[PDB]
Amino acid sequence: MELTPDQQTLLHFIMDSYNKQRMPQEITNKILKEAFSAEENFLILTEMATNHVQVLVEFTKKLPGFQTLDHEDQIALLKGSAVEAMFLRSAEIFNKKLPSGHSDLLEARIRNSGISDEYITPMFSFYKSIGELKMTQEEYALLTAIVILSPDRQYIKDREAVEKLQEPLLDVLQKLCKIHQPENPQHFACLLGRLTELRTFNHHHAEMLMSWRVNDHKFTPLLCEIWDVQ
Amino acid sequence: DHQLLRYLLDK
Ligand SMILES: N#Cc1ccccc1NC(=O)[C@H](C1CCCCC1)n1c(-c2ccc(Cl)cc2)nc2cc(F)c(F)cc21
Repeated sequence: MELTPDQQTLLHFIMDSYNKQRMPQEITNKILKEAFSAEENFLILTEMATNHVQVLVEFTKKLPGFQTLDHEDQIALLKGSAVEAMFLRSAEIFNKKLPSGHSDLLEARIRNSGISDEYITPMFSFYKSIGELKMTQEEYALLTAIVILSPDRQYIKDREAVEKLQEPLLDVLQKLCKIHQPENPQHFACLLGRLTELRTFNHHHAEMLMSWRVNDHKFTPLLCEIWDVQ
Repeated sequence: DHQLLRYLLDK
């Protein structure tokens, strides 16, 4: 049915942590203002991604029960979700309503950022698939939390411990889906289906970055840890 | 080895 006092408490807590992220407007304003070379964009991307991972560790640490997890499992969850979380966030930013013509220019600018064509079409397919769901800020925050607390992640020693942490969050998202879109009973299923399409970007991220039309692919030491790059 | 992730996780 409708959220319990405990669920409402958990939702507002997840929301506050989620909003500690760099504002969508701060990112789209920079892209839309002027066109940049592939070298300038690759640099914008690495700084964007470094800030994202830093803010992600802080959001993750605040997830109920995360700090009670085995420390090696804590790293495995972060390493396993960081790329997925960035693309989900990029999809969110992409689908924010902007003035007439703005989202067409944003799309065109990203399309010519330096990344190869073969990664452009799968990436915009996902962004636009996410857009059709017409997700709320609360749905994005919970889906990110659910992505991080994935028990079926590689190197996870205690899967049941992660299951126990993800289950209450899945219950809240399911309820929000019945509240926000009661005319679409498939909404919760669509969102979870979208998480499988997120997993595909996780396999091609290293290639996606190294295929960028730049002479040198320089990354920060933190990005070399979460991403499989040198 | 992920000592930056480990550092960020434990303060
Ligand atoms: N990284 C990162 C990141 C972290 C938090 C929030 C947004 C992020 N995305 C970004 O900075 C990139 C920029 C980087 C400069 C050149 C143009 C794209 N980006 C990506 C994009 C992420 C990855 C990879 Cl391989 C290709 C593309 N899809 C975006 C969609 C949007 F709508 C949007 F505004 C920005 C977007």
